[PDB]
Amino acid sequence: DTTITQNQTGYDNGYFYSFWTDAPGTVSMTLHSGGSYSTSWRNTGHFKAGKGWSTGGRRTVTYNASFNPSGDAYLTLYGWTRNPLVSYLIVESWGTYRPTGTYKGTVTTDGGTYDIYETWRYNAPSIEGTRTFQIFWSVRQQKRTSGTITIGNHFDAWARAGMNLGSHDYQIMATKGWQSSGSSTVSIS
Repeated sequence: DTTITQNQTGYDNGYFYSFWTDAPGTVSMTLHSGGSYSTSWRNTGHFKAGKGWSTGGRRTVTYNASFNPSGDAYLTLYGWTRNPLVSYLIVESWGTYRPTGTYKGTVTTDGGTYDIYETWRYNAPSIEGTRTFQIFWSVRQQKRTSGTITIGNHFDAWARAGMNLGSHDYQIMATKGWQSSGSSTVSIS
């Protein structure tokens, strides 16, 4: 299999993929069969890696993962929209840090209940450069590492809470990490 360490996007085995880190060489992504990839990180900075789609939408995504963070990492359906500029995360599992923000309610979907949060980033990196923008979160109340994500149920719950999305940019089933070490294997279907 091919192992990626350069920041890049592309297509692999039928799927869009994206890999990014601010600490090159401390994290890799190995591209596997079909909708699968693995990651390995050691004393890293920030990274995001995943397979998915170059343009997001209201997909119903089934995934299966092995997820082994030593510290802070998320297993998350992650994406962006433009105009409004929004990053969003449906967080299925996490490591030592459970992400939270301004509490906006809950959504029950796919056998779980998720807390909804909004955060803001100011003068921060984005798909469009240095910007100020919202992050929308659905964070599962208990961790899970496989199942189905009915993305539209999250989008609709966010909209009911006044959290509005724009035109879709990329959308990936991601491993995202901040410091420390770990590994994952994530398979979408």
